[PDB]
Amino acid sequence: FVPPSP
Amino acid sequence: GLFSQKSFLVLGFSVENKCNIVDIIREHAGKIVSLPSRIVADYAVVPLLGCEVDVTVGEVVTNTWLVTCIDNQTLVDPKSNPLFTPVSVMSGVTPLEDCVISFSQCVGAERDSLVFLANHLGASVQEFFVRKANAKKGMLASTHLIVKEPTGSKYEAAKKWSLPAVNISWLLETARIGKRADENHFLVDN
Amino acid sequence: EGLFSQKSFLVLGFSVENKCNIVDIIREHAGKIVSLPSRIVADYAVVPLLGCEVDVTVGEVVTNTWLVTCIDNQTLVDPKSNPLFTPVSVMSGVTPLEDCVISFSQCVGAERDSLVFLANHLGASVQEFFVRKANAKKGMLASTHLIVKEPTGSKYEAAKKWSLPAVNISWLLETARIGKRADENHFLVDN
Repeated sequence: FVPPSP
Repeated sequence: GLFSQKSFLVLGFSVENKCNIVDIIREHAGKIVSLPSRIVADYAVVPLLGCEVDVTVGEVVTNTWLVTCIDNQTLVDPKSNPLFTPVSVMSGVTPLEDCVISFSQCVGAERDSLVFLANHLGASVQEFFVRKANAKKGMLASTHLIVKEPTGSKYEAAKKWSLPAVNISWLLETARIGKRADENHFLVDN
Repeated sequence: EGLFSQKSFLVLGFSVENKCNIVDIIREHAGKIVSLPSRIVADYAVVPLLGCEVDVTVGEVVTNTWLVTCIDNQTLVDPKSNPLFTPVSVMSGVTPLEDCVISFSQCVGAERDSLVFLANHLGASVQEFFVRKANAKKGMLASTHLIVKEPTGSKYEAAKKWSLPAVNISWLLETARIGKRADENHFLVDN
């Protein structure tokens, strides 16, 4: 699962 | 002012939203045409899916174009983004109800309108782009990734997990036809 | 085409200003206004949230909350999918929640406006934030109830931590209908 971009 | 020497019509919004849009325009030197009038307004600000416009204007634009101009302090071309003019959507259909969409490289008012379209078409939008479903975290499995350009953390995972990474135009073509558009016609690599 | 295309409307029970706003709003979305007297059965009759006397035959009696919700969401929503979209029966003359401080969560737009209207109509005090202690530096009061739709959320997890009742919207509606403060345990969100 790729985290969301800051 | 940003909108100095510009006249606007605000149509299709509720009473509260119209006031917020009206004050935003006036705070940037914009002029508001009160209908009915002899003035042909430069712009008519309408909702993303549009509304009835029975007066001749220069350009029909959306609230998304307006908010984008303020966030960048620049008079942006309404023709430079399909979300800046009314988006044609076939009503009564939810063609993406089977999809779980994650967005990448989308920021600000553009992201909010895109999330609006995806939910309006029946899709479930998640901040995370996950491999498999994890019920213990409230996350469902992902089915589509919507990105602007190749590269990026989510994009490299889309090619790695064999999940379609498509342009925004796949979401718009889906909304116009009322059927889930072919992802192969909107791949980011092409 | 337009949102209210091929739909005819009657607007009843509003003040001069509200009726004008509702009519223009309807016309801006391709809606038609029936001029009375008419033998046309209009599709809708737009009435206030607490309702009014309707003596003209229509297809469905709907509230201003349904109309604005359709416009805010740019979708023709089914009037039967939310109790606030049809006139809500409220017992007049009673303020059963006068001692309550209500905070709302997961309610947006015309839905939240109507819910705040009912709580204030029942004597309750509505505040934006969900606070434990009465504060003079901000001018707030302590919270007593949280009205949520589903579990999870910032305000919900704090409600279980502070032993404060987190209740459904139906708790507010049942209270307004009976005129007595309803039992919170019958409308908990965990159940």
